[PDB]
Amino acid sequence: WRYGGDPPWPRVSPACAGRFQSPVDIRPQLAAFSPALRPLELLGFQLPPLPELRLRNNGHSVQLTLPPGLEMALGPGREYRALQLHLHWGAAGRPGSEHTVEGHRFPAEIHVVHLSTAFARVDEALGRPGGLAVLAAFLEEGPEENSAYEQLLSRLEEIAEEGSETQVPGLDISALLPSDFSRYFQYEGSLTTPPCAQGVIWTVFNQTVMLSAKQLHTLSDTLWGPGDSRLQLNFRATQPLNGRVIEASFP
Ligand SMILES: COc1ccc(-n2cc(-c3ccc(S(N)(=O)=O)s3)nn2)cc1
Ligand SMILES: [Zn+2]
Repeated sequence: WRYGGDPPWPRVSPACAGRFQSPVDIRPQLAAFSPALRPLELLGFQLPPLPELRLRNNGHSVQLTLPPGLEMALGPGREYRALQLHLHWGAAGRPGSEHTVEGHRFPAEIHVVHLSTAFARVDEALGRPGGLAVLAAFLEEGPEENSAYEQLLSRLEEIAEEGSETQVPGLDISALLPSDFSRYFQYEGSLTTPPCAQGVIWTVFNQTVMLSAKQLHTLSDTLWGPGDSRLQLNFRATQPLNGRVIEASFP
């Protein structure tokens, strides 16, 4: 499978033609305030430098594999372990976030993918309700170099070629996410690439993460994908809510 062309995604996986897919256009005026949504909790995200982590150009994204012991909770009794994180981005002067807000697309987006503690493996969780949970934050331009992102972005030259990888020291993974874990949107949807399995709990932070212009350019200008083609604009088209109500942790 690829972005922007064949094969048709439902031929690869019929789940890609489901009614309840991601990503979506978040319309905050249509979101339901749900006071039961408490601040997200993370434990073990501040890693020692060793062991190192794998950072991979898989031709569709740059993906950081996370080690065991990164615990995440959506609330009391809703417990997850982090598997990996990756990015979606645009091109020079074009945004490439997956989620949009009132039709606005942001420069880029981070996804931190988690597996329910009720499942031993990802493949057992696919398609099961709440089996997988993704934390999502938009990346925008700020005035400063973001030092957490710099740890990954300074290594993209090493993995420019499709299918390459490198090892990076552990870092504070939570520093790749916004500081505000209280204010977010949450809805049920799908993986945004094949196999597009439904049952995925999406949490999208209100607060954005700030990267420098140079950083955003490094992200969109360094990696190469399938063919002799640049790895850019690696986001799925917006999927309709189709009657799903997005929840908000704030009125
Ligand atoms: C069969 O074993 C499998 C092992 C891993 C996966 N797997 C797919 C994915 C993802 C695909 C797309 C996303 S996303 N963009 O966060 O929604 S995460 N994460 N793990 C799927 C199957
Ligand atoms: Zn993603």
